[PDB]
Amino acid sequence: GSHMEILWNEAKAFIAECYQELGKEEEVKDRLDSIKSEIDRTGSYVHTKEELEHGAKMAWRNSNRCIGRLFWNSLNVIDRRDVRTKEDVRDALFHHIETATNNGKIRPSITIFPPEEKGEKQVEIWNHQLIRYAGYEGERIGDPASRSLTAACEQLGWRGERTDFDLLPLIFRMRGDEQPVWYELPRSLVIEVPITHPDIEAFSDLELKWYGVPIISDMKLEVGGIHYNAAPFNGWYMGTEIGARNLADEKRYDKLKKVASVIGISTNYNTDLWKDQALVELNKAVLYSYKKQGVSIVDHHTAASQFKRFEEQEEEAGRKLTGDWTWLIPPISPAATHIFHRSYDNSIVKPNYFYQDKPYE
Amino acid sequence: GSHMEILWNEAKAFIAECYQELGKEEEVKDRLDSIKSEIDRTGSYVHTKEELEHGAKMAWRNSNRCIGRLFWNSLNVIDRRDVRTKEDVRDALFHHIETATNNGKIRPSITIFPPEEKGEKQVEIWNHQLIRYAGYEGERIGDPASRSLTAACEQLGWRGERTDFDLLPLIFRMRGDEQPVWYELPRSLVIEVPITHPDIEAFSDLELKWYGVPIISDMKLEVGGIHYNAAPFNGWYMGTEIGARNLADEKRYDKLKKVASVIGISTNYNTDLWKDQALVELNKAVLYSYKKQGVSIVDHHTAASQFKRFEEQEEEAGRKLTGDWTWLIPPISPAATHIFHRSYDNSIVKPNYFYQDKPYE
Ligand code: HEM
Ligand code: HEM
Ligand SMILES: Nc1nc2c(c(=O)[nH]1)N[C@@H](CNc1ccc(C(=O)N[C@@H](CCC(=O)O)C(=O)O)cc1)CN2
Ligand SMILES: Nc1nc2c(c(=O)[nH]1)N[C@@H](CNc1ccc(C(=O)N[C@@H](CCC(=O)O)C(=O)O)cc1)CN2
Ligand SMILES: NC(=[NH2+])NCCC[C@H](N)C(=O)O
Ligand SMILES: NC(=[NH2+])NCCC[C@H](N)C(=O)O
Repeated sequence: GSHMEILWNEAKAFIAECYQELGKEEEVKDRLDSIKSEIDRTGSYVHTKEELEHGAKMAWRNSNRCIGRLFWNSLNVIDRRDVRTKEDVRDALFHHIETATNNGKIRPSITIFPPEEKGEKQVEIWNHQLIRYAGYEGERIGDPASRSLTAACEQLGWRGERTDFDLLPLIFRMRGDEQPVWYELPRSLVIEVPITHPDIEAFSDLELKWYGVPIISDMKLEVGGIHYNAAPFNGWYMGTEIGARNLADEKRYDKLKKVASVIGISTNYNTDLWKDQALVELNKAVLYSYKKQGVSIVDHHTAASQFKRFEEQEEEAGRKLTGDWTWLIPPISPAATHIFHRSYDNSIVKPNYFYQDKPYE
Repeated sequence: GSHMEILWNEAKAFIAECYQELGKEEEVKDRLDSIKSEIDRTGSYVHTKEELEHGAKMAWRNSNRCIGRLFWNSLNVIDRRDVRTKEDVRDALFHHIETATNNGKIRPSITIFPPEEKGEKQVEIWNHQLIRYAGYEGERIGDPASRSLTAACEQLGWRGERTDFDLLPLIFRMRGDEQPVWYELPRSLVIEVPITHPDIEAFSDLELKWYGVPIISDMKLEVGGIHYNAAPFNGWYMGTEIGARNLADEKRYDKLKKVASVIGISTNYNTDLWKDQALVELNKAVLYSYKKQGVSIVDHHTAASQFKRFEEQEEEAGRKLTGDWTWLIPPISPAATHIFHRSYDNSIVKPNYFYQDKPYE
């Protein structure tokens, strides 16, 4: 009924905009007629290799919360709409990790899995990120942010060693199955970086480490009415995501007091700004460590400078800029970046990546 | 017409809410009848000493952009609705600086001047803050943020020494005068704090200083339909306002590179996070210097902790909390405070302080 109507309206808007940017404005008429016939025949339509490649790229370009958008057009799109089995999905996820890692020289990539047909999913990825650490709760072990997913993996037969850095398994559900399946990640495929400091030798005593590639696997890619619920993507890390959030937040690894102790400063007074000094050294340490191991990473000052060039290029291309200031500003020294000193329109423009309900909560 | 209607509607809402908090719910009926008779007779109404005192307090409590709201009920309200001459306004502004400074032990205060009667102002303060530094532009001298006001003061006969820290004069306009008048601030009345560091001796070479009390003098206080366009207020500084903004912003004093040089670190690479380290030391220096001189100041961690207790007390009192996250989060280490990790409703609740158009721009 109204589902076939919304699908056709978003398809008309996408094909026109997509082909206008690709320099194929005259091919819009014939393509839109074939799509109308396909929606009436099947109830959906299949994108061409050029369409979803540019659709995933436009989706990144429209991602309000992303500071790394300057590199939108260099996205490596892997088409895996041919997957049928759980082994095919596993192989595709393993391949994504390998090719995106690229021995440290991270390539921004996205793997496109089959979309939803009649509202129901073909492949459903439960992982927040393909590579992530487990969390347990006596006292707190691991990543608190992963507690509910870890509990879901354990209810399926998986069991972790209970260290602070247990790699979660790949957990996904195929159409036809009531429950998901899990696969342990091969250690050779996952690059991890131990955290050391350039000047302070004692920093290694903290025994901190983090994985190299952030691969968000639970967001829905929407391209012209077509819902790609399973479409894992990755860029490289901005240092602050690890040193100012993952390892610093009270509800995460909460390492600021321990960092303050190894760098030789007191945790006695708020006025001494020990949390600030600890944040600076931990963040300097993360950038140094990744660089030493040859794993791509960017600092917040360089990332903001790259983002300014994105703002300039969008105005030069004639497109409106959309952004979410609350997410674009870095968690440390935001006022030292141009982002803090300007405003952004938080309007949602399609194609884009959206949040979807967690099947384990 | 509609002006007498809006005035009566806001008066009804204020008196009911004001007396409900003061425990005088039965006195609402008789007071509202006297106010109706006054609006029909004069076209406005005069607040009692208890009314505007609590009105200014509620206005601070409703200030979305303020982190120091825990101390709302301790506000020192000075009633200067009796001022008639330029000398009376000058004496009142001089007195506000003196009593608010209180030899360093800063008292949060507000001076209430006569409100607008028929849309026209009785006293119009041009200063953004009662104590502020001049700005000129060859090269840049002083505070760039004060350029337009400094130009306005110079067009009136004032002339500064052209140092980086010239105190702007008090500049205000009386009803009946086409142009404003100016008065130079006596040096004895203005407390200034030289910036030194606790561990780094060379920090004094930067010759940085700032004034002790931030007295915002260009905002409009609105209490029950009555517009107090001239109502200067002050609290004490949160360290970051000086060390992370006033002395750090590129469009302000822009001292980060100079700070990095005196603390012995290189400005070569973004990855070394020199801006972050410079921010930490400059901010540690500001807190130390004010404390050494006995001038009240608060760090961002303690201020956020005080603000959390405000959130708790408002829920315990039965009032809805309103806030502007973009302004409540500190400019350095925001993720180390609870503010960053929650949401706030940015709804405007009256009584409040509002921005008004600048008469010099
Ligand atoms: C090239 C390197 C990249 C960098 C430096 C970068 C950086 C960032 C940062 C700092 C955030 C905030 C993360 C957080 O606070 O949790 C973010 C969010 C986001 N990024 Fe990017 N990104 C990159 C690539 C990508 C790619 C390849 C895509 C899409 C194809 C993308 C899509 C998004 C989206 C949708 C969000 C929001 C996620 C959420 O709401 O949780 N990013 N990015
Ligand atoms: C007791 C100490 C106080 C502290 C620690 C405090 C702190 C702050 C801070 C950090 C800001 C942001 C300033 C900026 O970024 O420019 C602010 C804004 C503000 N404060 Fe407070 N404050 C205090 C007292 C007061 C008082 C006494 C009033 C009112 C009677 C008040 C009214 C406001 C308002 C209206 C704003 C917004 C100003 C604007 O929009 O430019 N504050 N305060
Ligand atoms: N303490 C304090 N904080 C501040 C400033 C300050 O002087 N003091 N100055 C500010 C600089 N000016 C603004 C004002 C408003 C907004 C703003 O509103 N921004 C978002 C809102 C985004 C969103 O809702 O997603 C936007 O992009 O439109 C941004 C910068 C920022 N924060
Ligand atoms: N990089 C990055 N930035 C972040 C988060 C992140 O994970 N990554 N996590 C965020 C924590 N969660 C939120 C999400 C939205 C809002 C938000 O919307 N806040 C304002 C908006 C205020 C206003 O408009 O004035 C509010 O108070 O309602 C606040 C915190 C904040 N910023
Ligand atoms: N740089 C990126 N693409 N980040 C995506 C989100 C990663 C998340 N913030 C993390 O710390 O794991
Ligand atoms: N703590 C306060 N009451 N601040 C009011 C604003 C002061 C302004 N931010 C300044 O740096 O001068």
